[PDB]
Amino acid sequence: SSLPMARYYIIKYADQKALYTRDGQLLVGDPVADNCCAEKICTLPNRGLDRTKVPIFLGIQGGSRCLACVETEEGPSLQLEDVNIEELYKGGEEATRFTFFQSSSGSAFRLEAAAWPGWFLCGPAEPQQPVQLTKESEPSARTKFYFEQSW
Repeated sequence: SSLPMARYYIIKYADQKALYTRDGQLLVGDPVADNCCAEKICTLPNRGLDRTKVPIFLGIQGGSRCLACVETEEGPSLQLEDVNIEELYKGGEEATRFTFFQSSSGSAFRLEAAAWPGWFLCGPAEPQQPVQLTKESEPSARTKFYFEQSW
């Protein structure tokens, strides 16, 4: 049976900060200062969700763990889960929780939660704070990421 070919990136935030992982969290900063390397992050399209946008899954560690929304009474947050990116690619409605709409903002990219329209991936404001979701209308530096494709 055919296999998809995931795209890979190094993903940066403002001021050359990079996405990386430690202790089960997706973090942003200088990976080496936190005893890590910049994470090779992969994506695959969610083909069945909305063919008019660019829905994707976001995975770390060769796509072994993927970013998901989790609903709380204070709104959605994000966490990495033990679900691999091929399991999402071949899945169904349960994959919507792991889906983000990828769009351009000039030379940057923004990622909107498919499960929570209007909520976007947001960089941390505190050291060692995981990536956040924020409800942003007017695009800003807080939601702008830089995808540098490697595969």
